[PDB]
Amino acid sequence: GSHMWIGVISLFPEMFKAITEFGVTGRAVKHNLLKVECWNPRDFTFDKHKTVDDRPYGGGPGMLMMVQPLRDAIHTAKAAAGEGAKVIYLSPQGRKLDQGGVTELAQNQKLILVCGRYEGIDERLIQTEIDEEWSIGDYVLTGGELPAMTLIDAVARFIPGVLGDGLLDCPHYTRPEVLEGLTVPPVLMSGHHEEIRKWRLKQSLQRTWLRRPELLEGLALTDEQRKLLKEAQAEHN
Amino acid sequence: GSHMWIGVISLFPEMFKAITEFGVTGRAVKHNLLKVECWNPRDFTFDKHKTVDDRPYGGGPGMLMMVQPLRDAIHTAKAAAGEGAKVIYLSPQGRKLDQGGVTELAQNQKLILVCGRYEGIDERLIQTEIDEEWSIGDYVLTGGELPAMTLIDAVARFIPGVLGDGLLDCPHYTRPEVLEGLTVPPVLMSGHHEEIRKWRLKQSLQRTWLRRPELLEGLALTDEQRKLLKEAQAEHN
Ligand SMILES: NC(=O)c1ccc(N[C@@H]2CC[C@H](c3ccccc3)C2)nc1
Ligand SMILES: NC(=O)c1ccc(N[C@@H]2CC[C@H](c3ccccc3)C2)nc1
Repeated sequence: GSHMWIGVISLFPEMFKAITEFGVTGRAVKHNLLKVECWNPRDFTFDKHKTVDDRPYGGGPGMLMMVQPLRDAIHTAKAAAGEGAKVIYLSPQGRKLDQGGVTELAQNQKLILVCGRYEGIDERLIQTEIDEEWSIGDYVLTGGELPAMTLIDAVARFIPGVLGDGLLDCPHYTRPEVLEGLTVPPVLMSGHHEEIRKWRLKQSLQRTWLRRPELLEGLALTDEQRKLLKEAQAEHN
Repeated sequence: GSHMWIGVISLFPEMFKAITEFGVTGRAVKHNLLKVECWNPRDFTFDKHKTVDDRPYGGGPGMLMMVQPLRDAIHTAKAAAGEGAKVIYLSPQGRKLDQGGVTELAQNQKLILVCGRYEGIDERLIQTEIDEEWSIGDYVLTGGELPAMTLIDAVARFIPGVLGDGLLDCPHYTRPEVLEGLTVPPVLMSGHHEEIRKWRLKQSLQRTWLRRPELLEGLALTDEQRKLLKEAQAEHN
């Protein structure tokens, strides 16, 4: 009942149809749990060719986004959002997004996401217009739209109504009972709900330990988790 | 001249228009540097309602993707790809993507990306059909399509013709010379190309040190980098 409004600044607003028209996020939008509203800097140009890029001072190969159309688009989104809208710029130089960061961001009722293109935006716009910079990971992309949609999808899951502990997930199985000689673990067939819970937890702990052992350091395990992990490490050994 | 073919398995192939129809990646597709071909498990169903999900053994709240339609779609993509196509499943349990991982993946001429929906896919399909699992970051999303497009965008940049050192990027500036009282650093106006190079490098080192100091540990700095970093740390202090 705590819907979310997300403003987006992008030279390619139609990309956002990927989240607004399909799947769980598509349903969230249709049901007004989530609203995504886009402004395109191109609509804020005044020259005949609607120029949205500009040359960097100091030379170099790439172009930056042109300040005036971009700035005007941001101001327009801010005016539509009213008070309390945090403005976010998606870039590799930003704070690294993780699930904890998602839950933090999901506390905001209003967000404005600025999507960079070309070699990015003028540093002074970050100083004057941007509240926080975030990265979805340590890699470089051709635009901030995919990171913006990634963020929107992640926070959308925390909006009550949208959906139906620091560890990786357990393996899951569905029909058929045998698949290419591979059988479903009997415990999952046993109907014994407490045995199944402990099995999945143990699998989560083992999988986390094997694939992402650094994740376990961030955790204070319950006595039960400590035990199951020890068991798994014993059996693995 | 070393184009890339990417097969995609997704219940929502139209999402991929976000990368195939717009921007740099849109141009790569139009110019046949990049080809993205989608198969939808829904087309591989046989029941009247084209069912693509199934119940997990052992109970629990969510659904998994139905094995038969998904498996059949993967086999079809593999047959179209011929030999040498690495099959990748995008999930939070996968290897964490970073720029080094992108460059590795960009070595492949052919990739098949399997996009999970609901609570994911049957573990045995990962054993039998998937070559590698990758994550775009430590957060949970409603589907693997955004991570798939993120990966495609990142590797696309390494395809020769698509575009026009372990450190964060330097600040960049474009017109106007003064923006809300904030001036462009004179060195960038000086025309002195060696001074500008050293300034940007120093800024990259300082920014990396301040925001992502762990990144510097992964590096063996040149004498010049060591010097500039020391200078920056001195001035900051
Ligand atoms: N990892 C991420 O979250 C992410 C990745 C790429 C990306 N590219 C955008 C287009 C240019 C601009 C840019 C590009 C490179 C360096 C600085 C700024 C930002 N944005 C966000
Ligand atoms: N961080 C990532 O790369 C990423 C994030 C989410 C995501 N969700 C997909 C839909 C369900 C399935 C799933 C979901 C949760 C746990 C396991 C499997 C995978 N996939 C990839």
